[PDB]
Amino acid sequence: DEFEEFHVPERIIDSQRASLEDGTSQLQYLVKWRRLNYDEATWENATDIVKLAPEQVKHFQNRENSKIL
Repeated sequence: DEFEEFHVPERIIDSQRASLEDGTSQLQYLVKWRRLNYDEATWENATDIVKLAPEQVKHFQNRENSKIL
């Protein structure tokens, strides 16, 4: 199925990959849901955002190696 209509991420702003070492790691990407008149953005697993917003996580992924350029 496709769950991407009203609740959809606009793009990534930052990432938070915390290694656990117990057998896995905590990967989370900061996303900004829409723009809204004011603003709105939180943290979500980079795995879900990859499937939920693969185009954004990809553009965000390649950006991780680019500090405003």
